[PDB]
Amino acid sequence: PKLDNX
Amino acid sequence: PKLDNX
Amino acid sequence: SPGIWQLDCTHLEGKVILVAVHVASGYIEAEVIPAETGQETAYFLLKLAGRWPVKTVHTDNGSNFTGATVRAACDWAGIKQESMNKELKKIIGQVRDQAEHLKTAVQMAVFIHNHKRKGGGYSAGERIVDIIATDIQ
Amino acid sequence: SPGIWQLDCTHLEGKVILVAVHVASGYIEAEVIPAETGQETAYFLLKLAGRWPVKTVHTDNGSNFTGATVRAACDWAGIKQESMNKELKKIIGQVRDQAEHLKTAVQMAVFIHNHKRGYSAGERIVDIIATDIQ
Ligand SMILES: [Cl-]
Ligand SMILES: [Cl-]
Repeated sequence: PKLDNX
Repeated sequence: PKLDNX
Repeated sequence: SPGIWQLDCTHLEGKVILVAVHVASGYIEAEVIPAETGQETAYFLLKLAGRWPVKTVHTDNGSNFTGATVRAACDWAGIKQESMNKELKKIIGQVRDQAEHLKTAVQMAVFIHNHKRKGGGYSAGERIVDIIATDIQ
Repeated sequence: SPGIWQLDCTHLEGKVILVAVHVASGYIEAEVIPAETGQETAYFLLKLAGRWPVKTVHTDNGSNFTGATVRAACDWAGIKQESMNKELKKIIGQVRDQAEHLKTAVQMAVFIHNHKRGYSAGERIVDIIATDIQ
């Protein structure tokens, strides 16, 4: 759910 | 013995 | 055109090197990354985008671009989505025994490539600053 | 002067960030590194030196500068040896929740820092070095 991951 | 190591 | 970079990958010693070329100047940024994945590509792009005014990247459009992560970095950073791999490899092979680790030889090769003066010739490093400076003012 | 950089370290979340500031412009390059060692410091410097025309780096002269490897890289690269952590940390804390990994937040912060505008730091450093080229 983050920019780099998920 | 190299730039980065030894 | 001062904002346009080309990103490719190249391989040596079983490792992945990303090469960003500023097309107008020939300046390069390159680094060994641990794997040719969206995440590592997006990290490398986000780094580049913080250092130069990157408007458009042209990539090879392969596997590491079909996912979320590069697109997320490029959106955030406002980026729109070789002989050079061969040249860089040539320089890397000239400095390779000076360094234990490939990554060090890569950054020596980037240094060489960017500071080499092909004559009152300019280096790639001087070319990129002059092209972007001209664009700014 | 256009070739002068200052290299400092800063710490967040148990990790090491090297921050290189181009003194005339305020432009930064910063990265998380695995450990504050000579080798990782020399790598970071060799990278910086290939991207900008680095003539002198002012460091804190601490433990990662007493050995061989930074001096070998500065020799090779032709670099002589001899506020910002706070601002970067501020930016980092503003973007931190956007990224899982600290390193990503650091580079977002560098991007913000260098592009924030009536010139940004990124514009300043290229104008200072272009003016130097003659
Ligand atoms: Cl690629
Ligand atoms: Cl340090």
